[PDB]
Amino acid sequence: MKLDTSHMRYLTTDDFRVLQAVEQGSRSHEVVPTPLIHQISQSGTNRAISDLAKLSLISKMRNVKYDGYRLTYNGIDYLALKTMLNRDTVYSVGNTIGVGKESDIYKVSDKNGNPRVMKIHRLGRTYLKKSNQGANWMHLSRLAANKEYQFMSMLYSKGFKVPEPFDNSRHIVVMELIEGYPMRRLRKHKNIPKLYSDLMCFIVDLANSGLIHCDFNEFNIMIKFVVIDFPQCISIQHQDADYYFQRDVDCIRRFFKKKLKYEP
Amino acid sequence: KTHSYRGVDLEKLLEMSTEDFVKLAPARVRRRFARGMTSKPAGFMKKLRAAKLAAPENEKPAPVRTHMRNMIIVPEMIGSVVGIYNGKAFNQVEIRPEMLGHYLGEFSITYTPVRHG
Amino acid sequence: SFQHILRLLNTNVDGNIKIVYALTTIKGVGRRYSNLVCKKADVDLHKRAGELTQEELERIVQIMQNPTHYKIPAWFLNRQNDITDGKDYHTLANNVESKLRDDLERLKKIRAHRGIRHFWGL
Amino acid sequence: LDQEKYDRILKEVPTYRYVSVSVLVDRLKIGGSLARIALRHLEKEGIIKPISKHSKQAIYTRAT
RNA sequence: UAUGGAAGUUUGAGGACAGGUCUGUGAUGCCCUUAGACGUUCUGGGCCGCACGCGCGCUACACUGACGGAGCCAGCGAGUCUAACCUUGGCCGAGAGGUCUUGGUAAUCUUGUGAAACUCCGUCGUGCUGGGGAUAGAGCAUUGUAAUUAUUGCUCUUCAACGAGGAAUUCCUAGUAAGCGCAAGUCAUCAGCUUGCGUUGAUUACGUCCCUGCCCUUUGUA
Repeated sequence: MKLDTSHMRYLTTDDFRVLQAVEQGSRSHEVVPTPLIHQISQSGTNRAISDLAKLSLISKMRNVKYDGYRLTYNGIDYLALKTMLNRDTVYSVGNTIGVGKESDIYKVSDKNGNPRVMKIHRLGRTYLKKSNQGANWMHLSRLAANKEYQFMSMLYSKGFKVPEPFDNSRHIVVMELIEGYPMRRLRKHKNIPKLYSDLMCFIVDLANSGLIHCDFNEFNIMIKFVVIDFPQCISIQHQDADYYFQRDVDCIRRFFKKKLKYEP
Repeated sequence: KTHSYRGVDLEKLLEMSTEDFVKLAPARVRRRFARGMTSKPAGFMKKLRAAKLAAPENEKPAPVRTHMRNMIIVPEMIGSVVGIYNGKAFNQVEIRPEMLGHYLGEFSITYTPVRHG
Repeated sequence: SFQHILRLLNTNVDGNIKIVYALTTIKGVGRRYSNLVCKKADVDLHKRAGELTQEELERIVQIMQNPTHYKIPAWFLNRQNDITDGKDYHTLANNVESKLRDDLERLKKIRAHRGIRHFWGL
Repeated sequence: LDQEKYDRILKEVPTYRYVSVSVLVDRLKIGGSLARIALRHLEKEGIIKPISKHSKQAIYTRAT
């Protein structure tokens, strides 16, 4: 809803840098008038703003005098996709989405023509009427991407078989397609015994750091295991940890009885 | 075994058409096609006789490009060839004797499949 | 006296339950049909499947194979007025499966719509 | 009965103060299939008093 | 002034504009595109198409229940003239439906709209079971010129997952939530649509700012 695939292409040369020009000043000056773009000709900046103001990558305040801007939730999106394309990745979007609740799964084409998964991080997807601009959608969703991003990279570095994060910039995390099928929709499989023997032992893997998954119930991971929605995990320092142990296990002690008929 | 229509064989396959051929047929034919009083000559009866007349000596009859799909196959067009226009050009279909009891629309397929692969 | 699940017309027709609802397990016959034939067998409906000795079986199967003469008025059979001959059949367990199966083939040979749907659709 | 449980149950269970449609299934006997018929007969034949008359919940007595 | 009061929450609950009007004119100016490129019209097809993600719903997983009898209980409505709506009644057919006559331009006739849930009495007994009828076939019907890509109705058969639903979220304080059907509008046929209508009929606070979102004060400075 809030995101848009339409206008990415039609910006011009200075735009990406002009749309960048507000961003460097943003960290210090979070209200940016017109000339504050110049230093960082007399055609250049407003024809960018004519895009950016009319294409909604920069908000506009109307006054007789020169007007102060503050960069728009839409504007970082392509700025991200600018450095995204520039690391290397994301030649094009894919036709399979991929639309989730808080995050956007996007089949996306890396260099070499690699169909892969992009994840845009911003909460509460619909743009919302109730938000103060500049921070809540950008900056809250900005940091929190790396919060997760360096967990999986740290958690994949553990060696457990899981997705590996490919790229992250400006609340966009890209990683492997990870084909497989979730057990939430599970249709058929013959061999549980080592499947679940992996599963219940996959737990002590999840617990090898003194952690417990808490999402290990259904709707998480696929027959490669392929596991997702990591963030909810609990520490050994986390006080109630022992209650969540039988919660996780028994809920997947629960599932199999119905569908695939197994018991520990 | 030849085409027993509903216990109907060859000579009375060829002429019972439109009078009592519609009588022994299912529910969408009997009282339903007590109606069907349309322009059945159209350019249909004349090309129906001239075109099956345009099969001399073990030959396909002349295909009729036409603008109908709704007509039920008549016993007179047994062993005909008819182009059936399905939104693109007059896509030629031979008529077979076993085809009675069906619609002209059911053979020429209007939409193409989705074709993944 | 008490007999349970039996194997005839290739189907394991269940025992120890109500008389109508044992026959319905056979393909091509159902709740109304096993209702009406159990009326036409002149056997009470509150009787169970533990009963019904071989002669009581032979009357039921004897009726179902020629249903138009044991007073079924030919609006109650499942596959009436066949497109081959015009007679009124009531297709049964494995007659029903290949009978309904071959209809796809007779709509493929004529090149009808539904046969081509199931042709390129698979 | 299934072999003997007409003669068996008809001596076995007038045990408690109360028999019903679904209490007879508790004792791992025949289900509500024919034990309900057995409630009609033993209701009829002296033993348990009908202090109900009817279906689903049939409040009854012991052998009186 | 809890009392009495039909009613003691406002009894209660609702009913000048850069708005539209040059496309209204039967008032009143300026700028744009032109002829093998301005249209009329016939027939067929599509608007249903499907790995999919997102959202509104309907029905289900039953034994406070499924089915078979029996009781029979409302309100809002609305209907045929220069023509065939609502239909009673009387037959025919399982049924859908068909036929023969009637009344009502309507508090009158349809119609007391004899609706459904509901109730009683029975079978069924915890089994993807008889819950469920997904999907598909046969036959028979009606509308409309035409239903094939299944209109809708009826009869039989075929019986899918679903064994109570993760993180997330929607709505609601009393004849209300929820359950139940009915009428009217769209309309040749067609609700699973909407707006009203009545029937059965709860729980749980009667407050707070934990969040949410909105209003309103004080504060700092170009």
